[PDB]
Amino acid sequence: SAKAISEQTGKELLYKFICTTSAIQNRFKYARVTPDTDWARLLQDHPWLLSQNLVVKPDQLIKRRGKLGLVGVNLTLDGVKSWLKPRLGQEATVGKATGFLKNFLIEPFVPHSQAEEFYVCIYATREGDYVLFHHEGGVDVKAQKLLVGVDEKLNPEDIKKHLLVHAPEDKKEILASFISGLFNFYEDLYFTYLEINPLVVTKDGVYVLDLAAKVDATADYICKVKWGDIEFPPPFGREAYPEEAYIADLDAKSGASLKLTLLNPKGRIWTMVAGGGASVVYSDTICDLGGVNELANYGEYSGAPSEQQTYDYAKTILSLMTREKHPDGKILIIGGSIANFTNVAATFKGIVRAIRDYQGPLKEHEVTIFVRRGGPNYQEGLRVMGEVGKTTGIPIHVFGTETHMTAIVGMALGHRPIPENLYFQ
Amino acid sequence: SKSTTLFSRHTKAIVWGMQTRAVQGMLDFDYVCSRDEPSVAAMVYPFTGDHKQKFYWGHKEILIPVFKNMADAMRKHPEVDVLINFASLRSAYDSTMETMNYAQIRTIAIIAEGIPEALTRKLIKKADQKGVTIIGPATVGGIKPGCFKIGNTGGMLDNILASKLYRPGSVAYVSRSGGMSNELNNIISRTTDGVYEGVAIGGDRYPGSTFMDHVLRYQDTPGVKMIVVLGEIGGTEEYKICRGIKEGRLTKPIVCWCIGTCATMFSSEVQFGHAGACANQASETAVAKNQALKEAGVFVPRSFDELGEIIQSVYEDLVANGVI
Ligand SMILES: Nc1ncnc2c1ncn2[C@@H]1O[C@H](COP(=O)(O)OP(=O)(O)O)[C@@H](O)[C@H]1O
Ligand SMILES: [Mg+2]
Ligand SMILES: [Mg+2]
Repeated sequence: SAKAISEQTGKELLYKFICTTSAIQNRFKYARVTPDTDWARLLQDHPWLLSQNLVVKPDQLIKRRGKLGLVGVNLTLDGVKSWLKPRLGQEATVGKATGFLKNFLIEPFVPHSQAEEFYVCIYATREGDYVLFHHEGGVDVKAQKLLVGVDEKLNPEDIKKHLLVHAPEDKKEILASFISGLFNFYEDLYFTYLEINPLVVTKDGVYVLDLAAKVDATADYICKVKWGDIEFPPPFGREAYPEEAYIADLDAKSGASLKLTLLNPKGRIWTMVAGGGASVVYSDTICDLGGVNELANYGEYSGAPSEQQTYDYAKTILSLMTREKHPDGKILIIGGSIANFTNVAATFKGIVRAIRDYQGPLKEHEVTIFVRRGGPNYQEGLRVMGEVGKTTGIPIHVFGTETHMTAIVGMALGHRPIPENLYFQ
Repeated sequence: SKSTTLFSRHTKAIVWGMQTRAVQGMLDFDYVCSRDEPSVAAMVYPFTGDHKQKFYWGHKEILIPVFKNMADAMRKHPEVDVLINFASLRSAYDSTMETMNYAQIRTIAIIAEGIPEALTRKLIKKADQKGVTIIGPATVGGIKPGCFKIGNTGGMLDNILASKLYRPGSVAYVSRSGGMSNELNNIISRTTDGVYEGVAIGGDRYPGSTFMDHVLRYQDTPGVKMIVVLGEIGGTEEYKICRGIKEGRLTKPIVCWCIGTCATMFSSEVQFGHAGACANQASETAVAKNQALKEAGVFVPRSFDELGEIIQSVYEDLVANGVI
């Protein structure tokens, strides 16, 4: 999937790899700041913070930071600190996402006019990559646009003829060259989205004031030399968890598919559904029945994982749901479609091995387990589920192909009863 | 877009990869479908030299040739027009591009997940100009009861029996999800005369063949009387169906549910398993697309919970008017 990178990561890559006639200014001249920042050590590493006035803003995939008052412009370092005082480390709601402001960029303030703010964007579609330009850049961006075919090359005369019609005449050759260099960098590093708003051009050259971008994470094996230890931050409103990093690390180790994202670690509704699509349907179903505020995770395991792989996946989910008792207990949905080739016996054996090692906690947190699954050897898989639910005391209800895929969700939420006439069927 | 009929009970295919289990599952399907011959003419595996593999046609042991060079397989088996590619993601682009040098191949199935989108865009462009139908990437494939199933699709014999996948009904479907395609096999078989053809287009941002590509084939297939679509959040593909109906191109009944309605209730973005599951504009949400489909005349249920219920309703109204 295409994943967003921070403004800093994108700027670091651009500064390092873009090839352009244009001298790009203030390269690598940024300072990253967190609530833990040692401000004396920061000034040791970045003495330029005292040489001119600065701009400070959060780099956390928050859009229109200006409209939100989250860009302090033309500030001394002391002004940056005072400006950061009511913002750094504070909780903040943007739109409907709530999170902590904790990662800011400090860059030199670049004086320039409004006429010197430009808009550039490149994004991918099925038929190719669209290149956009607008001479009226800035926070208040009708834009010129042209498709670059899949194997087509961006010829600089189309940049000059079409995209820059409304660009000032003097700045046309430097803009043409930068956009041409930007596109090649976009391709080489497998970007799927890249926006620079505003791109600034003064008499001293080109400035990359802002940058938003997505890259094709699947292309790591192609690009890892240049990407380096590249990071994909979570959207503003979410934390990154080590369990997520653990599962993502397993998914990287085999053709099997092991995804996991934590939504509400205190939610009493956990899922361990097989399949990329089925896991979505169960999520749709749970939310359709009013459970959106207790769903703890989204995740799926598929592609015929081994028994050990499935135990490692399952033991992660079980730990996460045994970290604080819930008044009304908790619920675990082990569901999925009728699988095509995944060995339901081998995978459920691995899950059952996890429910054994975690049986104590699962009873403390009053977890009830619901099971619906079909596929290769599903009957043997259903048996060990019902059998571990008895050799532990944990209440498990096991269903098969003779049950609608999402029916166990309604059972788990009390919208429909539990039919004991369908067990193991 | 391209061809209408991809597979028949005489389709012969080449398998790129050492996937013995999937080939045997195909053969078991061919047998209870009463096919005259196996659907897998030969396998390709560049690691080992030319050899032959033990497989079971019913209870009788048979052999299928395994070639190191794709040039030798295509030459010795000119009856083949389908290739099922099990290559790893690192080599799937090359092997697929090599396949499309043999004009005998009209349909390619790309199993691998994780192919960079820029590469799959290049595969699409070559197939587009050569009229090849790509099913994938990141798919289990699809199944045409009575005729042909791609690799692991449909599972083992016991599932092929339970869902009556050894003979066609009148219901064609297309889904993004491979696992849910076998659930559609189960649901459709329990509520209609069964599946006529099913295709899983894969979960990637740019699938080799789109929803409408196969919906169109279904409009042109007489044995198909109704169509089911398990759409998904992300992209604007399903809007082609609204258009198709509006223009008089789509006349047969169409049932559609798009999964991913929960994402409208999340406070921030959540990427789902399918690489293409991301909604980049408001129109790409599952809720927005379901609503647009219902207003275009598509039979849309309230939820997946009730998908089988609406499929049965459309089927019986079709039986009433003697269409089935
Ligand atoms: N380093 C800088 N020097 C001068 N002005 C800047 C600088 N960074 C940002 N600005 C101004 O502040 C505006 C908002 O900053 P920007 O980085 O684009 O964030 P956002 O688009 O989220 O509001 C810019 O459009 C520009 O006018
Ligand atoms: Mg901006
Ligand atoms: Mg998948």
